[PDB]
Amino acid sequence: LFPPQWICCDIRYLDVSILGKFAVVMADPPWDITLTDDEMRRLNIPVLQDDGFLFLWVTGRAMELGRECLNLWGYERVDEIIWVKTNQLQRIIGHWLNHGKEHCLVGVKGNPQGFNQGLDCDVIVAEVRSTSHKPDEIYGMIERLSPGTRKIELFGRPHNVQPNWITLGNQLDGIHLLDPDVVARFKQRYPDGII
Amino acid sequence: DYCQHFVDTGHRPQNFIRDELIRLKDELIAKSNTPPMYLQADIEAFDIRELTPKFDVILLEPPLEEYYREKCWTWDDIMKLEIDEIAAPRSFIFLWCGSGEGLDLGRVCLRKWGYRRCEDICWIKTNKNNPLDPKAVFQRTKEHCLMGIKGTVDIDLIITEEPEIGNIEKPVEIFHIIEHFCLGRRRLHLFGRDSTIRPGWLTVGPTLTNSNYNAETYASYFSAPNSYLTGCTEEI
Ligand SMILES: CNc1cc(N2CCC[C@@](O)(CNC(=O)c3ccc(CN4CCCCC4)cc3)C2)ncn1
Repeated sequence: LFPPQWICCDIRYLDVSILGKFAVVMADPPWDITLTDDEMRRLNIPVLQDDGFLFLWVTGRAMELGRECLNLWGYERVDEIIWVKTNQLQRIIGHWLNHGKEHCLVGVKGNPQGFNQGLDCDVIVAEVRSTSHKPDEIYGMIERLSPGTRKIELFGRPHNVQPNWITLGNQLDGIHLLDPDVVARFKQRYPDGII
Repeated sequence: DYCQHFVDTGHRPQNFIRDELIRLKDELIAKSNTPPMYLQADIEAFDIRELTPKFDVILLEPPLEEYYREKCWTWDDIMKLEIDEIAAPRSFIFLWCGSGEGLDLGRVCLRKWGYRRCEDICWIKTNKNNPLDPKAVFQRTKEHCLMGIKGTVDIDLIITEEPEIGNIEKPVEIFHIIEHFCLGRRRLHLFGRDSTIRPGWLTVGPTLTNSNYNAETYASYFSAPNSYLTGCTEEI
């Protein structure tokens, strides 16, 4: 369980029912600003969690569409994190204003208990690594908020693999799984290994 | 890792952010600016239609109960303002939403009044000089001012030190941002204060102590040949 796990797949077609329940979901979707808005809406996000948190990266019109999916999926937006983008000197690196930041909506669902609310603050200041990479500070914040719990990232890239996380994304290296219960249902649901 | 540091030391990550000519634009704005006008008015009991002409810009800063942590307006109250009744067919809005449910309900308002959101401007509050809502997962250190367009330079970040308790004032930088957009000269500030009155703006609010607004006098500043000035050019 604890070490990094991942699955090369198309999140549209994966039966995510086989993965079980998670304390935290994160998603960095390819908004059409690609999955059409209907595909985004019909993602089977609701089966992934019963109680816990969703982190959902938004930009442009996805700031409104993502709120829609968030409520659609059964969540209540309770926070919004912004990542202020800097360089190595900590200086700051949408046809109206230049864009200094990325937004990530925080959704709650059910009534999660035993989480460390208030440990971090809703602003991240961190250097832009490769383009489209997200700052690793978000994993630190997520861990302090729900230590040692199951987590899943949707539309993650190979560098996103992290202990306690299963990472789903189409540019990953195959299927790498270790939690026995997941291993089971995957062989049951996918006995021949295609999807 | 500035998030680990804040956990360790109480210094919010923003504390460690560092930091042509223009300037001509600022004097073009300042020369174009109409005299300041201001009107005390209880906006709840006020037919907003008495404010003519239609405005090129509206800056809306209702007093949310969240601003008093240590009369407040609910988003129930705000949503029922007939802002579309005083907005020019092509016009902009800048709505201060705070950091709670206003980020959602403020977007409802914009849509209800006919705008679409084109920018999300964040006021990031440093606490260099002094290192929670029940629903809050995180410590809240910023405020959002949403920009809306209806009809057909600068960053989206305001960084200042957090103001002392009970000080509800928003950074004066929002005005520079707005005025550098050069959206016209009919500028309305709802829930403004004596402290916010500004050349080039009409300020309406319940706590104003004085008023000088006259509809015909106000309308006189935009009669021909001045009807379509961006506010960023020479006197016609
Ligand atoms: C077709 N159906 C799929 C698709 C799919 N992907 C599509 C190809 C790319 C992918 O491989 C990895 N995602 C990204 O590279 C990606 C990175 C960053 C952003 C924006 N971002 C900037 C960083 C901070 C937040 C905002 C958006 C996307 C996932 N995966 C599974 N099924």
